[PDB]
Amino acid sequence: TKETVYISSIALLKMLKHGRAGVPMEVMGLMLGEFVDDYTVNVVDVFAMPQSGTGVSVEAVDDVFQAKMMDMLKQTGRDQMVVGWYHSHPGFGCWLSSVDVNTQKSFEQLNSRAVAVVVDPIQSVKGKVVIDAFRLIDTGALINNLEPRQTTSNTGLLNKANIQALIHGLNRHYYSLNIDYHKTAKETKMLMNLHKEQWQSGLKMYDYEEKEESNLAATKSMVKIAEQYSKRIEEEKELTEEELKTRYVGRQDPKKHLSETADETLENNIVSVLTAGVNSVAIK
Amino acid sequence: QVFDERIKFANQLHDEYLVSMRYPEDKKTQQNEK
Amino acid sequence: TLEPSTSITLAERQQLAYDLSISALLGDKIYNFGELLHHPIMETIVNDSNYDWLFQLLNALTVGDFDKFDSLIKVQISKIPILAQHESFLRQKICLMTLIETVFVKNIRMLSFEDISKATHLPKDNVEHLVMRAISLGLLKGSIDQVNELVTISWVQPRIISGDQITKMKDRLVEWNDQVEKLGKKMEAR
Amino acid sequence: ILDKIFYGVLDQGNGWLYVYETPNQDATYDSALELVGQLNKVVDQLFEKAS
Amino acid sequence: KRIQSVPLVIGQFLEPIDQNTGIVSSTTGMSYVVRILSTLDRELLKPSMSVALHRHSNALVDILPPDSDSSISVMGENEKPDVTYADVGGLDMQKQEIREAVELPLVQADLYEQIGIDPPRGVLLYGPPGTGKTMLVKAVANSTKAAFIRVNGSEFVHKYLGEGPRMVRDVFRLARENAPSIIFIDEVDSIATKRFDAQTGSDREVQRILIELLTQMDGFDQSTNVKVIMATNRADTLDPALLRPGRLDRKIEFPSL
Amino acid sequence: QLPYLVANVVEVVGKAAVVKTSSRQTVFLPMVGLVDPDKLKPNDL
Amino acid sequence: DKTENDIKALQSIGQLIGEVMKELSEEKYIVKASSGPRYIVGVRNSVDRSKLKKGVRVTLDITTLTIMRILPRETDPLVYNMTSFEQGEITFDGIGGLTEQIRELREVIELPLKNPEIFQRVGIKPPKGVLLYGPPGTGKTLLAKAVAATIGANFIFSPASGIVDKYIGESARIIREMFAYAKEHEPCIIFMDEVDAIGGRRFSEGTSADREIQRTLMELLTQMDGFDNLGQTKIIMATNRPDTLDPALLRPGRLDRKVEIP
Amino acid sequence: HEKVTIAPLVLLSALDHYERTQTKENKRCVGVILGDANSSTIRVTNSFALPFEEDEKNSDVWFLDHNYIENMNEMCKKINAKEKLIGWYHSGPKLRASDLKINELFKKYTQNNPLLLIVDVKQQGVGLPTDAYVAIEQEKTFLHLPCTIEAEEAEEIGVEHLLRIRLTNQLKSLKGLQSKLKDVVEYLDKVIHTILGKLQDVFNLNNLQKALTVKTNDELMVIYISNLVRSIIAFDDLIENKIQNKKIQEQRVKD
Amino acid sequence: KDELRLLQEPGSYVGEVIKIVSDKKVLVKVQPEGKYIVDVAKDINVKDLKASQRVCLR
Repeated sequence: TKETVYISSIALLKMLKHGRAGVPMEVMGLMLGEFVDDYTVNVVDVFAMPQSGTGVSVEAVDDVFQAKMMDMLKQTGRDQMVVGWYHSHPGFGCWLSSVDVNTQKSFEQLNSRAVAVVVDPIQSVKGKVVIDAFRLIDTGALINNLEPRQTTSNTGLLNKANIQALIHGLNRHYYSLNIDYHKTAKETKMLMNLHKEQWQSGLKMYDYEEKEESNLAATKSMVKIAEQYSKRIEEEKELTEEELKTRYVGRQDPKKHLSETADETLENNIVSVLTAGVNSVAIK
Repeated sequence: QVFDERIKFANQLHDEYLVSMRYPEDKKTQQNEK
Repeated sequence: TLEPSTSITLAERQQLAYDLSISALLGDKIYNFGELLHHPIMETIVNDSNYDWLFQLLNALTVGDFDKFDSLIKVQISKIPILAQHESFLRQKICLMTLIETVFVKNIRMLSFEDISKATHLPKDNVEHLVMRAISLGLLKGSIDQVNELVTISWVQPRIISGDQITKMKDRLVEWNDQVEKLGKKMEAR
Repeated sequence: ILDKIFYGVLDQGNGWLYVYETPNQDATYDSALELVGQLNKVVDQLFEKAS
Repeated sequence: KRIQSVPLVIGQFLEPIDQNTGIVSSTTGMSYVVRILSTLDRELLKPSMSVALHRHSNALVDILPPDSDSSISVMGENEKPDVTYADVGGLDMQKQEIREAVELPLVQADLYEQIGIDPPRGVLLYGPPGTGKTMLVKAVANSTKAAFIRVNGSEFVHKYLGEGPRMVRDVFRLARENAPSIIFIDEVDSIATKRFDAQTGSDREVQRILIELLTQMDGFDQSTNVKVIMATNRADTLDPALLRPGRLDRKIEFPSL
Repeated sequence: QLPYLVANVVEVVGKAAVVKTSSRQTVFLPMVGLVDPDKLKPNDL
Repeated sequence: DKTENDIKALQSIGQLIGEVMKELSEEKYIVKASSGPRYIVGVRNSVDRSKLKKGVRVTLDITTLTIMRILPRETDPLVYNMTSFEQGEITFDGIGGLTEQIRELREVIELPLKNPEIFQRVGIKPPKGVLLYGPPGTGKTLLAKAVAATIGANFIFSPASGIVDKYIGESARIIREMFAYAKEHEPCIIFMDEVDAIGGRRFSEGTSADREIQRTLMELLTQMDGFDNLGQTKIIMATNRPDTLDPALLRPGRLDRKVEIP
Repeated sequence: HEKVTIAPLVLLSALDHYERTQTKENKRCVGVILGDANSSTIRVTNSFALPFEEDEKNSDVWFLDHNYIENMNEMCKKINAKEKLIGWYHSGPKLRASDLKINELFKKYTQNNPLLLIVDVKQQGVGLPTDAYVAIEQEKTFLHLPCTIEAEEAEEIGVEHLLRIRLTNQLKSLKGLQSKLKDVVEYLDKVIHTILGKLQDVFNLNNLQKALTVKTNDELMVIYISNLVRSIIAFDDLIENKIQNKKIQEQRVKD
Repeated sequence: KDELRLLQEPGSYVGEVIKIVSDKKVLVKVQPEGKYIVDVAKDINVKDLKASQRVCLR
């Protein structure tokens, strides 16, 4: 059947960062891991590859550079068989790689588990993190092993699938894209201690103390003028409709200044009560 | 001391009011509307 | 303290200690005469033949009498007024370090000119000019009050001294932990 | 002083003088001027449209 | 953050469709349907204005002001002139006439409503330049705290056709939204001169500059959103709309004695 | 890259070069070691 | 070692270049790209808000649309259509015989550019324009390069024949960028030639086939009397007779000095 | 001093290398950091682990291979030309003769001062599993530098997809005071003065505070002014619901 | 939910219907580009499209 790729938190950040240099510029790298077909698939560690005159292509793979890396990657035990390659391209509706077309056919002969990954956004990520891979089916999808038994497959309904330009056939021969991410026990505690939403730690005692009470130099300074700002914001919209009917043609006008000055006041009170609430023990 | 009391005095009418909006709304939404 | 470097005989150690003695006489910088006592300097030299100058000035800070030290020395080092002037700064300095915690357990900061008068062997009217010269030379930072006769300083060079000092230092940190059991436990229940 | 030229007040009893700053207050109650205007009008419309 | 962030582009709004939906025109020549801001609905959405969009996702950002800055027909504008008001004596004849036609309609204009007449929309100057004309009008804008825009008779003059009337309309479009604005016109006889002969090619704009200049005055009703001050150096008779109190009120003639 | 693109250098600040290609696109990049200030001229490849 | 550093230089990533059309805010600027239409970009690093404003040429990011570096404002080439040279060329030996007028010329030009306190104690405003007129080719070239040589300011030669044309455009962009070049480099002095071709008073100061003539005469007046003049740069014009110049430029505040070349 | 900014990808990949080698507590892992040390803020844009062997019972037993460094450095030249060796990291809490002698070994391939990093594989206490340390001599003296966690734009966004106020600061501030109480106790038993000299210096930093009592009430005065605005927030909700109530009573009538 | 659908907008221009074809594909004139034939939607009738008809094209 097909293969479900499972990129961990370590491989996703490394494969992405290698292709973040330039919109037009294209690079490539090598993926390594140890797994078995029949669903499961892992990636241990990756590293970028040098760019040749052809850019991203089948001849851009250096057997001399690749052999030297596998010897240097043996010291830590991360040396494994070649599970595929990852590339970098600006991306399109179909065939995101502007060069590679049949290059995967030469890759399938070396390893049947090898894939070609292309990063569409190139620092355009809005938080979705959508990456594209490729696998050559060649002759298939008729009276053979049934791929779409795993997850999110048999797509192509009407003209809208994914980017909506691929529809059914996707890139070539309906490679049935499947991507999932996982986090181990070490990746769970490390990422939450480094980046979760925003990292304020290491300042933990001064976290909100220095950012607010010690930042009062100019932050909320002249609170009497800061309260005057909330006056002009409320007086503007409250003046609109005092008759509770249609006059100036508005709806949320009374709710506009409601939510804006509510969070500001909530921050004004918490910072002020914690000024003397830290209790630095000044005494005399 | 009076300032802290007047903070809760404004919130006194808040808890006795918001509940009264949904109070009629049950029988309003249960009846069939044209 | 360097074992391999600066290898000298026993006679040259006392000669170098003589230069270390006259070095701190004319200035109060880098702690005081008692700083060289903790280092293997005074303990490695003989206590007579005018090699005790660094030892006698340490106890003279608490006693506060120039005539006791002037009787044990010669006319060479007693004719320079700089030695007598800069010794008074170190005598009040001990009282200046009492502003945080020494006697009072309430951390009340107050300085009377009569207490430092007998300690520094200086009259009351010259106290205003004694602290004034300390700010000009960058010795201490702070403000003084002539009307109420009160002096408040930020810091000078807090010493390496121990015992009753480190005992009181722990008590101030208990008040930081007392708020965890008082103010801290109340916020946890909220 | 009544013409708002020189800011200060004297002492007739002891012949002394006092220090008087120009600003007498801040902007606080002004924010209540907008609230009292809405509660004397909109609130009247709250009862009329409901009844 | 996804609506604006770093990337921003320039576009022109055309027509809306639904809430948070509208048709615009970008600077690349290709029109796209963007997402109108949740704040802009109807009363806050202008029918046609230059706005800001998104580079890729193509979403509405902000309404850009009608900037008249370009490479052709540049009209100078002075910001906060340093000339002191009433720095030259002997202007008592003119200064008394300026306050009523400038200071009153820009400040005390509520008094004109008690009279029942509209405030004067402009004033004419007659005399040799340099005396109470050039440096004086820049000092008057200081007391009124209004934007001082320089539109002269020899400006916006070029062999290209169609930019002359286009630039004048964009200035009044900006001066209508901003009340504190003053437009001074030096050597108005250059614009006031009409066509007594056929210039054949490359000059069509002698009459065209009078169309938009008189549209902002005689076209609409009598209201002052801007101060239009014209100055005449030497002219025999030029009166397309100029003379008579149709819009302009006071005519200031510099005494030669 | 063996298929080199034709470009005309507008200006060879001191170590930075300003070149305008045939695509009507001007880029700002610092000078490299494979080029010389006298080797960058108009009517040249 | 030099080969490896040249290979590492190929891995660098260049960016685009543009000019700020309008200043929207402190962190946001409206620019115009050289590779496309007008865009609005942000700031990246080492951004000095004092030296960067509307019109300042910027380095545009093709990826994130940010301003990488800061560059001086250049649109039309200033070293080709305009002659720029370091200090002067002709010394004071060729201008000899005019010393009576030369000493008066240095007091109104050399003195205010070096020590402005000379006229400050007197109370007189420094003259902006100075007209050097005489026979064609006689005293026009000698007096032009002698002023920049004695003072030390750069020599800017902007002939009037490079403004007025029968071609559409070429009016304001030359004077605005010439004002921008003298704004960036303070020790500079602007010189002109053949003013008689771009002048004339017509009748009412209107335009009949004057399209490039009148736009030039009015723009020269708005630069000195505008909100921003050239305090470190003096405007010099060269022609035959002052009668060929617009009387609007002859009024005080624009041309305060007329020197005749016998 | 200087500053150190470490990306989360460097620390995430450094912990897994400890598991890939199956290193127990008797041994520690050592690796090299790559970045730009030329500026005042040291940044690590790359790292790789090294097969470091050590005996815990003997501080004179260590194994560091320099041949893998020369080959790895040449391989990175074809990847990123802006990446150079700024120092070396290591694991384990303890600093012994193994880590001190190898500090000069990486100095041969590092132009600037190699940045020392103690990596905690178990993540014991507070935050910052890895602390920034710089080597300086007056005996080897290792001074701590501020360690901040900052990544690129797409790096911080990419991690959020993987994981997709008042009481918080108080609980974190009380833990710092408790760490100070044990700091003076553990240091007191070690002596029986250098650190205490800096502590007693910052302790002193109501004669002058007699007028400083009012400033506490001045901020509390604005809090009630803010509560007046905070009350207006719900005063409109008091009006907003009657906007519905007038339409609510018009429903049953139509039914 | 309405945001996520409207975050990614491919964009649509304005065009005018010219003529209809028996192949169930209508000709639409494009101002910046030119006449181009598209495929009608499921809710849009191809026979109801007449000349000078303003329609939206993705």
